Amino acid sequence: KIVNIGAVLSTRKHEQMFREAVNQANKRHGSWKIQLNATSVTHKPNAIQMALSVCEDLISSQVYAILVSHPPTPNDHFTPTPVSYTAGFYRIPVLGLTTRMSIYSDKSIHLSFLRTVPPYSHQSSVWFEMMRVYSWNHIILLVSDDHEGRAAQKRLETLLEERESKAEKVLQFDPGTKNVTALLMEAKELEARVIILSASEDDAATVYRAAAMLNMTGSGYVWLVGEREISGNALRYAPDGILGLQLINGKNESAHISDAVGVVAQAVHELLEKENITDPPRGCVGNTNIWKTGPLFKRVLMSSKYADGVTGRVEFNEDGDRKFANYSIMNLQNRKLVQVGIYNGTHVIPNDRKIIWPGGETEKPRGYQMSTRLKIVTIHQEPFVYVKPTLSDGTCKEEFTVNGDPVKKVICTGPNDTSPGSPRHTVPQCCYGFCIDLLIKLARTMNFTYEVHLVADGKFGTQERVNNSNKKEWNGMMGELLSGQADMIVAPLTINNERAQYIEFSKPFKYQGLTILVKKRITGINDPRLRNPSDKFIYATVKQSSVDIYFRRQVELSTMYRHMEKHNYESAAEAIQAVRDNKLHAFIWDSAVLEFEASQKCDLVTTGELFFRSGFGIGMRKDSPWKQNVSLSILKSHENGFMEDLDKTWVRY
Amino acid sequence: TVAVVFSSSGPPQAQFRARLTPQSFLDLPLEIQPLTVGVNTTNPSSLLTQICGLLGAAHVHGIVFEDNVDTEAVAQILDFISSQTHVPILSISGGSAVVLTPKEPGSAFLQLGVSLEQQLQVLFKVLEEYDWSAFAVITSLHPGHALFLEGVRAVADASHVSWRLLDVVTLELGPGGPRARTQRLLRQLDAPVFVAYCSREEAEVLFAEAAQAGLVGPGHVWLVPNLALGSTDAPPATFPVGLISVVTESWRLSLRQKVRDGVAILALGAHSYWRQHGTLPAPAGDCRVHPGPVSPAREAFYRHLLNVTWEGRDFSFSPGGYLVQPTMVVIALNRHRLWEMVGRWEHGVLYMKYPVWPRYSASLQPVVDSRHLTVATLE
Ligand SMILES: *[C@@H]1O[C@H](CO)[C@@H](O[C@@H]2O[C@H](CO)[C@@H](O)[C@H](O)[C@H]2NC(C)=O)[C@H](O)[C@H]1NC(C)=O
Ligand SMILES: *[C@@H]1O[C@H](CO)[C@@H](O[C@@H]2O[C@H](CO)[C@@H](O)[C@H](O)[C@H]2NC(C)=O)[C@H](O)[C@H]1NC(C)=O
Ligand SMILES: *[C@@H]1O[C@H](CO)[C@@H](O[C@@H]2O[C@H](CO)[C@@H](O)[C@H](O)[C@H]2NC(C)=O)[C@H](O)[C@H]1NC(C)=O
Repeated sequence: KIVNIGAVLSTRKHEQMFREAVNQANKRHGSWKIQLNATSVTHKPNAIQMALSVCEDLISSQVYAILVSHPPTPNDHFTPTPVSYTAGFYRIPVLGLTTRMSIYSDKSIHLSFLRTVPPYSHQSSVWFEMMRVYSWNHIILLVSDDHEGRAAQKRLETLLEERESKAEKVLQFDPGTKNVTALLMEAKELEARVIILSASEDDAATVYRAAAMLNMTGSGYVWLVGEREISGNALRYAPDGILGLQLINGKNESAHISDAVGVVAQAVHELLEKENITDPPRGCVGNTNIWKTGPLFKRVLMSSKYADGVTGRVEFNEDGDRKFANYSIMNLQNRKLVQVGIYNGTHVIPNDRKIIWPGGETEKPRGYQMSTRLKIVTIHQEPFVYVKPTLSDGTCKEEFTVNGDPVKKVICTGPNDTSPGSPRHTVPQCCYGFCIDLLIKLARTMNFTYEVHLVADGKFGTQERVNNSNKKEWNGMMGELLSGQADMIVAPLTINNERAQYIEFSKPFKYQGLTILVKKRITGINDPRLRNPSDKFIYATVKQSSVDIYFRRQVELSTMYRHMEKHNYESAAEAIQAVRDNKLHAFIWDSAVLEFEASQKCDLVTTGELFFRSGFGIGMRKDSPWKQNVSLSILKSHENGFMEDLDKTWVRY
Repeated sequence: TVAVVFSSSGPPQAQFRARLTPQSFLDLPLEIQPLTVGVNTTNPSSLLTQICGLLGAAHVHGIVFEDNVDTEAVAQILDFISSQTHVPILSISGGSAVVLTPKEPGSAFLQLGVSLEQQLQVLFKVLEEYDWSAFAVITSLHPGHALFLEGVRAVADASHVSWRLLDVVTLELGPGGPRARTQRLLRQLDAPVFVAYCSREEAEVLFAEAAQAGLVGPGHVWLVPNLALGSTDAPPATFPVGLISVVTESWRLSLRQKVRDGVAILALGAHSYWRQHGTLPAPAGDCRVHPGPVSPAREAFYRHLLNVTWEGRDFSFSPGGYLVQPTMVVIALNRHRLWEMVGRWEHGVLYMKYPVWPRYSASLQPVVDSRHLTVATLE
């Protein structure tokens, strides 16, 4: 009826604290049934030697549980790991009090472990709550690449996709590195006014100083971080205001030992009542077995109710944390932290204080930082967008259209390089045509300044399976749009199922189908010459196109596309030349381009009627404000007839 | 120089010492002289002392491990050793040869096995050749269940075929407790194909319960990963014939073959190395002192060690301490209560010993049953 517990600490007086606590436990609970002993040893620097000494001390006593805290030494990870591992091999439970690393939360590596303080991870949940209270919707995520960072982020997108609004671009940078200017330069283009951070204490000053250098710390943008970056900031690199948080009894190491001793003393009676009390004793040579009922002991210990709140009621979560806790919100003004609000279990309660933001404006700033500049991408296209070299001066020739008007032109950067063989060179050129006129009409309709730059690789865009990987990756202009380079596309884009999942194309402005070119008895849907292939009448088309997917969604036309994939061009002009050259027999895509080309370049004809129906339309990233108004206005323009008028100027000649 | 250790097999250990007594195999392109160590029992203090004292006694460069009766929770100690003394190790077999996903940051463990995702893709590849598609997923309350369920859910949504999934069930599989809640629930199921992931004792208890409540007849099929099945050389009782699992290659080989393979791996690494730098990497070893920030020379050595070849196989290690592009074999329980090969897997294509799945009656005589009509034709 003598139960022994152990503990590893560093404060020589804290052993007296444990002795007083167990004396109080004996004086409070128990009645001539069981008495409880105690003993503890001080930490030693040599980690392996500490493990050997601890296991020998366990050999010298019949211990049941181990309790450890944070020694003042900065080598934080060194202290908990050896005793934890040497305990795992026996399944003897261990409870930590002042270690908040995240790697110990994975039950796979540490078999039995319980933390009495919530880890750094749930800062994400309280951050979500703080976002809820202050009506902030779009958040940029700036996290490091460490294991704690990925765990914290993962919890964050789980609790955010609970609302399914999704987060903006998440940026990952390597730990222990400087000159992080590139990441912030990339972030600066995007539109956001709330930024969130979580990283090492030393890296905090580094990432902080660049913000001051790049003046991102001005008004509008607002900061908020966890306690990890609170301390090192004021140390050597002055802050500019940050919302934060801390725990009530952080680093006290006095209440926690009392609470843990109380809970274990409460648990031992229930364990003795279980009618299967198998004594461990200290077999360190030959006793290669697990203390037979450790799993049940851990299961009932995790279920232990709060013994006595005293400083605070303590329970245990399913993963092994303490649910239903509280936090104190602090602000950074004039280099003196002040409490401003108190966290409840779920909600947050402000308490008669004044909040200050870095700009100096007393009122709560409005987020979402609405923008006015827009990026646009376009591709080479025969009847819609002409691209021509600029003149020697820097602009290009300002000619005059026949019908008493000038053809409008815009300056377009472009890559100036064709095919993957040619390296990137770049040169500013000028672009003009149908779609450019449609765009400049929008410039008259509302207020925004376009900066047109052409596509990278000249492919319209498809979905491709990454070679030996888990997830498929987009390619081409659609991929560039989805990445975040631009926010609109004005090009002859076909609408199809594969695109409608992500980008919402609205209100088609010109209907078109599919035709086939021959040089001058073929049926587009099904003909004996084309359904059954031979050495003659070779069918081919431009690779990485919508027609590729459309033919990939067939059965015997699937075999047609299979033998068609053996041949592929990289541009329409090559096919147009080959049709005259008679090297290529057949060519298949959108009706309007081929019709205009046949009208202009004679001696070529299209065979068969349209066997398909679709529409061209602009495309935007999902949940973008511009969509409703652009769709509303395009219909009014179409009803007026300017779109009809432009046609005779550019389709019928 | 390199050292080797043997563990937990008495009468075999005599043959182990006899095979250690040779000067060398005289094949490896190196002049390293091995050394052997033998530990009576597997215990923390014993292993700690016998490893670091031996390491610091005679200035060695690398060490390789050898397995035991396959009791769990042993790889963590070696991982801590690698973290502390910054010396590369290598496991070859046994329970220690199980993937330990979130390894220590600065360590280099290099335990060969199969990650759970790779260990799982093969069951889906073999479940499509016959196209049963039932998916009654049974998981116990085990530490590794969270990753398993997430992986299977992720794979189900990005696969080739529809893969209709019936349901998912988790149950308490403790050594003692009231069975009724799980027993009534388990019989409330209907699916021709089961996949289950659990431990050895959990396997025993679940399989006995299922046999009790009539789910072990000729109509159903069980799939389990490599975490189960324990010894791989001792067939336990209560196992219904027809269990399917996937294990890595060289399982039927000898311990001498495995240790020779490890020696060859390290020797070929060194052989590729000396050409780059001119000499063997400096041996860093100190049990007591424990110095060492990030060292570029040993890091470059570890980098150069990751890709090897020859001996009719491959060992390409990922950043995770596990090999990729693996070669494993499908295993099953024969009609005479004995393990036998079923199917190979080489470079993303799958094979099979039989064109149809036999299934067995109570006696040795199988039931041809209805359907599965045999149809012939010619070109
Ligand atoms: C309670 O634990 C203490 C440990 O501090 C026991 O005291 C002995 O302490 C010496 C070193 O100071 C150890 O070498 C002995 O092994 C300890 N004794 C035992 C039995 O382990 C004390 O004896 C314990 N008392 C009870 C009733 O358990
Ligand atoms: C769509 O366009 C209409 C054009 O009238 C916008 O309505 C104006 O919106 C601005 C601010 O958004 C207000 O200052 C004006 O008073 C509104 N005009 C009228 C007549 O009420 C509308 O806001 C636009 N919406 C989107 C999502 O772009
Ligand atoms: C394994 O991969 C590494 C890649 O680093 C190869 O090692 C290097 O290969 C480069 C190729 O130019 C050589 O120049 C270096 O001298 C090698 N060492 C370094 C710096 O890594 C290694 O060769 C590959 N495996 C094989 C087949 O040797």
